[PDB]
Amino acid sequence: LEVDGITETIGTTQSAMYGGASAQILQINEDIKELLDGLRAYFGYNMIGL
Amino acid sequence: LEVDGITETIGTTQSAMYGGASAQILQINEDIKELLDGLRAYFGYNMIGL
Amino acid sequence: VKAYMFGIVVQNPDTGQPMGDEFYNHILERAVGKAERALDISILPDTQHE
Amino acid sequence: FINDRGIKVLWEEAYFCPCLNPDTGHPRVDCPRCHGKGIAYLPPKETIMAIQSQEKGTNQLDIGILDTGTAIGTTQLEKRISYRDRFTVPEVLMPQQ
Amino acid sequence: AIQSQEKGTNQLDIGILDTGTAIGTTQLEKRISYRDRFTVPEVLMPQQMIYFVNKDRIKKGIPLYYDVKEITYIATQDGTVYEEDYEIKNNRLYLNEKYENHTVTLKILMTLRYVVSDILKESRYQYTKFNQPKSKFENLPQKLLLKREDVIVLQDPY
Amino acid sequence: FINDRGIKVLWEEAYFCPCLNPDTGHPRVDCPRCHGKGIAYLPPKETIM
Ligand SMILES: [Zn+2]
Ligand SMILES: [Zn+2]
Ligand SMILES: [Zn+2]
Ligand SMILES: [Zn+2]
Repeated sequence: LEVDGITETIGTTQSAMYGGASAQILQINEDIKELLDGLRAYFGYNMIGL
Repeated sequence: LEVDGITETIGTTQSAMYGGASAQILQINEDIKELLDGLRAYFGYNMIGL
Repeated sequence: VKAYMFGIVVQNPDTGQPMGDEFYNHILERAVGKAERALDISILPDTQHE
Repeated sequence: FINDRGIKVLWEEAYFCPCLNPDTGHPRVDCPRCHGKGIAYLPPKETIMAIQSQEKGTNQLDIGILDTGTAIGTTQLEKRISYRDRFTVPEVLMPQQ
Repeated sequence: AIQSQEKGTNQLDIGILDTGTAIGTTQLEKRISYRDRFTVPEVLMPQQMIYFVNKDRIKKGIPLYYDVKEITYIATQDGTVYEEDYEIKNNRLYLNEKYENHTVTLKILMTLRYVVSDILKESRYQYTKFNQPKSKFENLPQKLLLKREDVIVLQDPY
Repeated sequence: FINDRGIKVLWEEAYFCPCLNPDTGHPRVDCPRCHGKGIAYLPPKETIM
């Protein structure tokens, strides 16, 4: 936006593909993956005898 | 921003894909991977006799 | 922790207040839990009855 | 955009003072409602205005020095500023001798 | 910060004069005022002088037009003048009475000097809020128009 | 950059000639040190401009 030669301009983290919080969600998903691997080592694999 | 003959332009490390601390987190993940390989060599593989 | 970020401060841009050490202690206690699950170990001393 | 970029100003609205001499048409120099200017001003109104090119415009004359400086102002929306309306900028102090 | 440092030579029936002009940008948070004076001790400008030397000027010393910092050349009809035969004190030139009917010519250096003639941007402003407890008003750099000190010439401040 | 782009010139430095008339203030038109100009010149210096 420009008025009378004062100019203000923004590029935001939004884009036609990626949402404003894309990067944070990707990092949170990585952390979730590590946590789930650890906890799925603490609790065992399910098994049953037929 | 341009105001009365003063102009500033900034590009940040933030982007629609990557968060501002992406680089540091990636390097820290590399260090964690090296450390975990070393420590999983110090402690052994788990084993049990069925 | 802060030693590894020498020359940075984490600071609320609306108030200038630095982040409280309570969050650091909370994060450390969870990071110890994570380390105790990435490796099949007990780090901090505790009495076990089996 | 204007509220971000503008400085806070006090706006007061001009009108001709009713002290003008009914014959000569000039202001009464002792008038308390206007201090010898022909123009009286309504009570001030708080507004934000963006201001540019704030020139001092020094002049040196046989009568003495004078300032004729000029600036360009962009108003807020939905305002009808009128001729010889007056602005003051309480944040900004100018040196004089 | 200084730009467009023009000499502005004028040649007149009264003699030569300098009316040169420059543009200056101040530091933050300063309120420069009309006819404030600047000197630039790093920057030396060349100037020229000539005087007829007479018994009064021998006894009293020639009051120099410029604030001479140093002499680069000095000569007379008889040739170069050696440093044992001249002295400068208090911006007066003293000569050996040998030269009581001579004319002396000089090349000199003097410090650059300016006076504030007009202020092209006397106010620029910003409310700054980012990382502050509350909004702080700050005064941005002024733009000055600077005119050179030829007509009336004053000593350096030290 | 300047040495590549400039042309070679001879520079000679001005000073007022001491032939100026002590009363009228004007140059002597017959002066050999300056050919009627009020300005004498020092020996030339080679420079690029
Ligand atoms: Zn089970
Ligand atoms: Zn084992
Ligand atoms: Zn009145
Ligand atoms: Zn001559």
